[PDB]
Amino acid sequence: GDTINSKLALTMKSGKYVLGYKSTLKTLRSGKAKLILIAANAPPLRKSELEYYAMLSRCSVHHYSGNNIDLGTACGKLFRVGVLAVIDAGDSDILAA
Amino acid sequence: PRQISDIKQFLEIARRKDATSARIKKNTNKDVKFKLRCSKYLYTLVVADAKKAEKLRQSLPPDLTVTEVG
Amino acid sequence: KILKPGKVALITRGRFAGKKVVILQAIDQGSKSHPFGHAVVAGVERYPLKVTKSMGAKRIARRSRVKPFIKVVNYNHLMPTRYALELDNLKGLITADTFKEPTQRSAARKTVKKTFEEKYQSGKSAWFFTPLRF
Amino acid sequence: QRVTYRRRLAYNTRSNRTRIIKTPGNNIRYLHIKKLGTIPRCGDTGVPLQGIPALRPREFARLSHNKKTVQRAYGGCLSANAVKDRIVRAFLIEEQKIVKQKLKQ
RNA sequence: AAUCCGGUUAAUAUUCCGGAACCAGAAGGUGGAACACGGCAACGUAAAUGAAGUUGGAGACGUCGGCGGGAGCCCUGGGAAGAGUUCUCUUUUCUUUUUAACAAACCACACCCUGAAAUCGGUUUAUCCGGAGCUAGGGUAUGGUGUUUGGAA
Repeated sequence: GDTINSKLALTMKSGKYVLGYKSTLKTLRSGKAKLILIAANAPPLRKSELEYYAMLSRCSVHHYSGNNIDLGTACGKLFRVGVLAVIDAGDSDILAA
Repeated sequence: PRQISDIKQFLEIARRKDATSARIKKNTNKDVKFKLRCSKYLYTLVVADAKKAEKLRQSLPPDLTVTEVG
Repeated sequence: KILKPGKVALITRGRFAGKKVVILQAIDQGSKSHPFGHAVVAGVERYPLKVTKSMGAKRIARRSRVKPFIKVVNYNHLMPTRYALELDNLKGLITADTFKEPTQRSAARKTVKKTFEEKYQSGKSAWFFTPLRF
Repeated sequence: QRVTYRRRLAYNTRSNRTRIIKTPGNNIRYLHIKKLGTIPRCGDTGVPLQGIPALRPREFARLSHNKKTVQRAYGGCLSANAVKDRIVRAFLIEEQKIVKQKLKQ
């Protein structure tokens, strides 16, 4: 929850992350996406599409409680993000969490 | 009405039995317009040289009815 | 690492949309003509029909005949699947020369069709051979 | 000058649609032009299709199959995004079907 | 489902005449076509089997406002022909100056590919788009359009 959001903010500040669906899909195909976050308000078709790729590529998937706007606010960007991937957590330890 | 640019095809439409008459038109820009009346379409051919205008005229089969400036 | 030779996938767009193919060679590193994650994959354009014992031998052979098609597809336009078919013939037979030369492409397509027919006769890769309804 | 209807039907309506021409005889007249065609639309989501003409069904009948279809499965009736939607659904719920059948077995 | 122009009668014209097209149905002959291929793709072609059965779309649709395009009418310059004006000034004043249906090619709102954005960018007259992919580049399709010709001088 709050710890996950803090770890995500630290990962976005230090590590490498792609807060985009196409970028996350490319990272999942390449296998470099260790962890991914999917917004609750995302369509079920898109959520299942990310889940299938995550299972194929052996990547952790976390369902954020908030909507796309809430996910964007947590990420600190000025636009809502429906899905994000963290290739490297940097100083953050969100990979274990 | 179709505009035909390839000389040989205009010959082969003329040789086709569906062709009935052909019209020769002399335009002010010294272009001659071979207008071949067919069943569905009027095929026209614009050739710029006066001499290709002439060697075309008798290369048309004699059975087809050529007509002077309409 | 998700894209490797011999991995069965599905096409997402184009004329052969919703068609199962096998990744013959991966060019994810890119190419001058193919500057993306293009993978040359050969699939089946006409899935084999249901063979009936009562039907004649010629009819059964015609139903079992599969027409293949080999083409390059984008990584985004390709949907990977869990199933994988390790076709020895459809491994390294596709190259730039094969894609360029039309006669070589036809020969490669004939070889792929023969390999697919042999696999169908052997009853292997049933899920890949069976068309998927949309 | 001032024109008149060519037909015997007054009362400009959805079918009494006219267009001014300048004739070769230097006369202004009406041609009763007809209702324009509309491109057929998607049944999945309602967006009009792409790549096919906007016509009435009677001159649809005069078109050719390749001017009519889009060369793909579910073509001519479903759009590109629609055919994408069917195939992704086809894939993901048989993945879901097979995983639950493994769970139950 | 499908027709335009010009002319013709004392009286009929999208009906008659001359010319140029279109639609529907029906069989065959000749030639090319061979359970087809090329484009990663938005697709495309002269062809590119489809018995039954199953399915969808067009046809098949309210009202207001702004914007842009086109067509005709109106205004207008140069030129050409005819008519009016006049010792004087007026290269003047007035009238006329046309291109139908139907065809052919060419020729931008929607989509895709490369691309991965924030330094937030693009961008409507009227602030909407975008991590559901931005800008940019390249294509795809409906191409009244005009870009020329046929009709057609």
